[PDB]
Amino acid sequence: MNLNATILGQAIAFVLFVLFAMKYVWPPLMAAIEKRQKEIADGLASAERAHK
Amino acid sequence: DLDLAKASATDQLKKAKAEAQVIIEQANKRRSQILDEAKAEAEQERTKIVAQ
Repeated sequence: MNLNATILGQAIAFVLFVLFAMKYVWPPLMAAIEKRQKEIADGLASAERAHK
Repeated sequence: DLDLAKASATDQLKKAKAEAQVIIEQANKRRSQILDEAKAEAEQERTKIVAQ
């Protein structure tokens, strides 16, 4: 259809949505993962060193 | 298993320790027997040799 100023109005909401998700959702939901992986590793290092 | 690796390891070690030393306790008893007998018979043979 016809190009419209909407192209610029939406670039705002886009770029800002990216930050208000990045700064407060992404590192948190990766923290909830990594903090469990750090634990999954310990049980295995236990079992192996205990066999030894 | 990370509890086992102490609770049972130390007991295997202790039992082996105690038996490793009481083997030698019996062996010391045996050398007591031997070095008693070494004199006990030698003196009888002396009392034969000088009666001869």
